[PDB]
Amino acid sequence: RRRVIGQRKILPDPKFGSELLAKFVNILMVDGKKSTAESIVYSALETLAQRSGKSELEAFEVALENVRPTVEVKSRRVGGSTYQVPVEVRPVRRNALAMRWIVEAARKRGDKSMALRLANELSDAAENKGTAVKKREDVHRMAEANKAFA
Amino acid sequence: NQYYGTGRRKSSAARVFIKPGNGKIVINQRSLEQYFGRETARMVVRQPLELVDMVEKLDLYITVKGGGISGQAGAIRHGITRALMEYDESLRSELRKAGFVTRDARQVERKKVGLRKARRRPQFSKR
Amino acid sequence: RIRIRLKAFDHRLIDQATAEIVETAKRTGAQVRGPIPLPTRKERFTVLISPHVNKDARDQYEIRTHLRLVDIVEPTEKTVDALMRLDLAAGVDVQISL
Amino acid sequence: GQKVHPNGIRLGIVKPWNSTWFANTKEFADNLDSDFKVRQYLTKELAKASVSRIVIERPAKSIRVTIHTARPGIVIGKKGEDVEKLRKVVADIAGVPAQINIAEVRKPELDAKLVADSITSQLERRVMFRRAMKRAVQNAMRLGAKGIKVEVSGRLGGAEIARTEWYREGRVPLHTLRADIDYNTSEAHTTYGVIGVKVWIFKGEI
Amino acid sequence: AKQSMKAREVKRVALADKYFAKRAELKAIISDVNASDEDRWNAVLKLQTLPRDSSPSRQRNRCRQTGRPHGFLRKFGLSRIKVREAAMRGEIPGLKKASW
RNA sequence: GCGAAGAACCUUACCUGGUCUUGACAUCCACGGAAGUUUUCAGAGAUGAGAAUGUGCCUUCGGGAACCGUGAGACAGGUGCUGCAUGGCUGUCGUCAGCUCGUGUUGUGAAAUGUUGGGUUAAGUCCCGCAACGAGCGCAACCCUUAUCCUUUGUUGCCAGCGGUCCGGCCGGGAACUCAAAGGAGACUGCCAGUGAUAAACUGGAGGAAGGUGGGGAUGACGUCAAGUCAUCAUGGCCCUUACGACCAGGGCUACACACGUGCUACAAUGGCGCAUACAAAGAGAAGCGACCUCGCGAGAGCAAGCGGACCUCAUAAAGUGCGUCGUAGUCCGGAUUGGAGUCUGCAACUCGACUCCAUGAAGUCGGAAUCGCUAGUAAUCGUGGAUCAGAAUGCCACGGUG
RNA sequence: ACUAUGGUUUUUAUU
Repeated sequence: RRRVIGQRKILPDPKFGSELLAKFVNILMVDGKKSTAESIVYSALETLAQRSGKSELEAFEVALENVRPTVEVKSRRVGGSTYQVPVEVRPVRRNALAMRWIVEAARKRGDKSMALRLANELSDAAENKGTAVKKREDVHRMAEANKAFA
Repeated sequence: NQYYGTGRRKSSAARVFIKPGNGKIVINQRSLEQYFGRETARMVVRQPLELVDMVEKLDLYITVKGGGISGQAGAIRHGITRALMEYDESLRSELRKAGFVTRDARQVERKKVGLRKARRRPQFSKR
Repeated sequence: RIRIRLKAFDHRLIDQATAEIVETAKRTGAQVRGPIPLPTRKERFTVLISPHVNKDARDQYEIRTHLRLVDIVEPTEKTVDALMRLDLAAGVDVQISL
Repeated sequence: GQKVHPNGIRLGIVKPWNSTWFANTKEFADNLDSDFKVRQYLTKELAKASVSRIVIERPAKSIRVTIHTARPGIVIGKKGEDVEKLRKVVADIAGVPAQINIAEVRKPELDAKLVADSITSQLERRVMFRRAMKRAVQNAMRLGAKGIKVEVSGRLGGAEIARTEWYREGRVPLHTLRADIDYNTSEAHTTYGVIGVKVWIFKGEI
Repeated sequence: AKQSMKAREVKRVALADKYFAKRAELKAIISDVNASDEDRWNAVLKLQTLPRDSSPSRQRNRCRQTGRPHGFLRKFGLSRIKVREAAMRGEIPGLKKASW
């Protein structure tokens, strides 16, 4: 329906003053145990502090700056046929897209603590050096190249 | 001269008192950093306080009882807003900007027939 | 030297029965206080709405149990005598104790 | 679908509950059983006595019962001793000393028990039910009330259907809770069908 | 449900008040605590539990109207098979339609 | 996980063998007995027979009524049959905006028009137009529930300045906040500009605790399968009656080379374990809730503080926080299974019950084709309580924390 | 794009 959100407001991180670090713990946490996620955020930043050339205060933002697309491909029905169309990636999602991919990667991993599973993906999330890892972005590379019918 | 405000949330209730001129920060006969707001919600009572701040311009005194400590915090936040929105006539514009003047009454949804654990139709994880 | 009790379920009968007891207690005692309260309780329960199967269809019932300590100013021998024969309709419950 | 009960919605508000007595959960079902044992006793001895209701009390270490009838003089007799043969029995069913009391019913032409009896006395003469129920309510509305309904249910002769036949005048009413609504079902037990007669009467809102 | 079920409590419930709710708290008259590995009480206590049907167990309230055991609810005073018809007649004090 | 919320003898119907039959149960009439209590002998018991105690209620002294039995003439009994004999009760679309009358017209009439058509709305609600005008049932509102302020109500509840002190809101002081309760007022498109066959009403802004039925509940129009059920009931009929009836007792309703129907706890380290540590809501309870200590390996037994259930018990809420510790190993773990000991309740736990201890010891590291569900205190997730109950739930109904 | 099929019989008119 129509008379719906939008985006509900969230309160920014009390220690860092950031709304990205507030959304990050909300999607990172599991079974609503946000208190454990508050021990994983910044604890996963241990090996990134000196390695960040934007300084520590952008050592996580850098992994979200790596990917900021304008369109994504979707496969949608027009009748008895189903075709690939480009849909807009708005400012509200443009900064939260890669954040959602990094937590999935860490949850799908199974070695060390969670604060080390998260650090494995975050170490390469602005380097992209691994094999078959940029297949992640084919859903936006196929969108900046959509032809469809007009 | 003293300013007063009240707030209630989830079986808890708070009373807040403020004096002009820099001084103490008291809650339940202890300091505001002495036992309260150490868990998962922490800074909820300080959300409106950041618009004036502690050890800066006022003397603060709180009394709170009932329920759990996060319900207490969401009650204190309204009670301190009610006091601060008469402490200065241009501070109130900023409390209605941050939306701390709005009174929350969300509580929980009530059950109906035929439903399960407070909510939801008799359930099947498959088919 | 005794103390009193009144217990009910009806929100008006509790006061109508109070107005019987504090008057029976005033007819032989001139000093007054008026009634004291406590404890009030509530209770709710559910039942199946039909006698045969139909177990997904249900109805909601509740009660509210009202109690007063009432208090008596002079519980004198002549005043408790009037309370040994206390009537007072059916629909409420009382005690006398020392 | 599901229907709200026109009587059950108003119990305790101007229309009283049929019994009054306090009991705790350890004996509530045991007091109520004595309360039903006396109903099925008294209403089967008083089967032809113009009785519309009975009202039960528990006075101090006792029981008390009021009988509401349109014809009290043959129920209390001449006077107060014709009831002992029932009093000695309800006092044993209740396990406490008993009192029997009398009440006179108002407007039998305007009461849901007695207007139904005024339709049963036409069905005893095997007439068509439709005119019979209409006449009994037309006699009632010309005397009082602010709205009346009558309905007949089941095996009516009649048709091969689940539908009733009915007649209504005036207000139901819906949401007035001071409406003191009077209601009854009486089964006619005819040669070829049990035939339920259902009546609803509304008289005022106070 | 059978007409035999209506009086099945009559002896059972009477001995529940008489013995079956205090005999263990008063057991010190049919017991000894001074003789080691010695019995002089078991056969007289087994003689006390020799009778049947009346037990601390086997005890059910039932629907005295029908004999039906299942669907009893003490908070309603009546078994649910008759609750709506009794509560819409106004027969059960103080049950009414008011919902949630 | 439905009706069968706790299927030991019970509940309870099935199978088997006993004990008996105008019936375990109803009612009319007569007749022998008070109602009752206790115990011996035979039987496991239903049943078969003695020895002893009591003689109530009642009165024309003629005898009698409850009540317990025995029996005749009438009749009963049945989880037997009959949802194609009948009531009473019952799905669901959907809480959709429609169902249905009188008069006029129109048609040969059934009927149609009306209520359709244009917009607005949650709406047959309103606006526009008008061969139709009005109306009942439904819609709305009522009822009901939540936020703000004032007024009202205060003990075994509460406490802001301040004396006295069962050192305690305990007494003086207060009636206000909380906590539990009631009654009002406030939100009305009110206000501006914009849009709208410029109209219904919408689109933003201010101001407010709240804005557009404020929000949330209660409510099932006509119609839907003439639904499921005589297994709660009655109630017409049929069949059995020397029984298909009911009183005991023993097996069964948790047979099984295999299928369906759903949950909970884990398979782990955003997790567990051991030791600390922060904070509850709602209920239970004197033949009770039970604080402690002692015996012991332990359940528990034995005694027992406080308390009459608003200054006690049930009761270190737990998860969370934090420290110590650990891995990709079917694990520190788990302890599912199998004997032996016991502990409790109870004719009785062998079989089908729970709790405990020394020992032993397996499964679980995403999981079939294929597919499931809602929009925020919602999903997700952890503890607390109650019901049933002689004696157990993980199911049933509720409570709060993290979110 | 493709995606077929479902026997016969089985309701309401009251005096």
